[PDB]
Amino acid sequence: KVFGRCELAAAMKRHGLDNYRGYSLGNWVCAAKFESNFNTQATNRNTDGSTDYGILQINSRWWCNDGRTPGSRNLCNIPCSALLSSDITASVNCAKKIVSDGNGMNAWVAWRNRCKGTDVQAWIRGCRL
Ligand SMILES: C[C@@H](O)CN1CCN(CC(=O)O)CCN(CC(=O)O)CCN(CC(=O)O)CC1
Ligand SMILES: C[C@@H](O)CN1CCN(CC(=O)O)CCN(CC(=O)O)CCN(CC(=O)O)CC1
Ligand SMILES: [Cl-]
Ligand SMILES: [Cl-]
Ligand SMILES: [Cl-]
Ligand SMILES: [Cl-]
Ligand SMILES: [Gd]
Repeated sequence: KVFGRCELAAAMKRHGLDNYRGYSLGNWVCAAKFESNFNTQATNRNTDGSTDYGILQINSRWWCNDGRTPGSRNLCNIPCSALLSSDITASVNCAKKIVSDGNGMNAWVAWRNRCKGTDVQAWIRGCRL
């Protein structure tokens, strides 16, 4: 599923991501835009053999199980395919765990390089939230 900007903002807000760990909703929408272009089915292989999945490109090295990242963890206790669903519940609940691990949103490289330090409210501008 490819979400519309405001559609995703509303879904993230409903799942309690807005202001989670101090990160306003625009931060999450911006991250999602550059990580997956709002596409829940996005997948990308990393140089070490792990793969990133879903709207927030969650890594199989530590967070989900994809059966092909030998030696990895599954801290969100979910198959990585659950992160590709049209329903973002799984991606949101797992993202909450990641952003809580100590390094906040810096876990998402695209957020650090393209969202951090910018007008992130612009990402939810115009939406009826
Ligand atoms: C809770 C998260 O921290 C889990 N973590 C996610 C990724 N971490 C992020 C970080 O620790 O900043 C980077 C690597 N991490 C370095 C370290 O922990 O010293 C080793 C593996 N960790 C071991 C552990 O944490 O018990 C498991 C997965
Ligand atoms: C193996 C290293 O991870 C050891 N670690 C070095 C510093 N860590 C780095 C990091 O976790 O990325 C930062 C703080 N760390 C957060 C956490 O771990 O949850 C708390 C204490 N840790 C507990 C543990 O690790 O079991 C002990 C020392
Ligand atoms: Cl695996
Ligand atoms: Cl949803
Ligand atoms: Cl933080
Ligand atoms: Cl915002
Ligand atoms: Gd860690």
